[PDB]
Amino acid sequence: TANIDAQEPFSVLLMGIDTGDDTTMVVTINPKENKSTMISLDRDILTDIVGNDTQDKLNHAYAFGGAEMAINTVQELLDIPIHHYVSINMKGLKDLIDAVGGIEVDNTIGEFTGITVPAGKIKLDGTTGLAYARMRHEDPEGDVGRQRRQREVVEKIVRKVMSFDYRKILDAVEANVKTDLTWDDMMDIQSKYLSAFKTIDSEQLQGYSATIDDIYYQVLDPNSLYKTQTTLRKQLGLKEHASEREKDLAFYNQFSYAVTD
Repeated sequence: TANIDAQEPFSVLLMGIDTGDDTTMVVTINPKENKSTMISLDRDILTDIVGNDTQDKLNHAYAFGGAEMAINTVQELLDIPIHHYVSINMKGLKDLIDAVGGIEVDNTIGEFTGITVPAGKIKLDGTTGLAYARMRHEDPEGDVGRQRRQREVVEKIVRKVMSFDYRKILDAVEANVKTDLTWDDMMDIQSKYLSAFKTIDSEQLQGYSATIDDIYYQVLDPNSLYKTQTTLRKQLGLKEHASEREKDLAFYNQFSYAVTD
């Protein structure tokens, strides 16, 4: 329902699915405040799986009902509307990095796992780009680290894709990307939301370690959850939803007995 033509603030869920026998993110574009907020969603987060009538870790949303179930589940978790979505393969993500001429990042680690990514300020291609985005071992932070690195990659990509260009040649990633976002929608963004990318901010979801049936889950702090929800909601020109605070708390209370902190 977001009117892109009127440069109305909108949101989008970016997913990185590995189709070869995952990563879920949310971005809010708010030109009225010249900023975009990325939001990494941990796969172990415990929530209601909208449509499955159960509560599982967010990760299984897509795995059970594809794109639809994931979009809905996230829409309930963040208490915000997901106007658009995008599914990218590992082959498409690799071609998107090469189609833009690569991207520069600051590798504060320096792993090397059949691909090696150098340390310090270096340029990344499609190949060494996937490794940098996917890695949860050589990082003394795991999830949080990998998540931070995935957001850095997408931030650099978006920054480049919007750095005045290629857009047509980029299509070499179409055969490996799904989206309800049209070409016209893109042209509207690359001429009316340029300011919205002047500053790309981040947001972390505070949670706790937990376990139910010998499975590791993460129970989000309800009060940190509400704050996050209200934040995103305002990014989208929406008002506070105090009613959601009572819901976040209720959910947390029925699962706090599993927290291991």
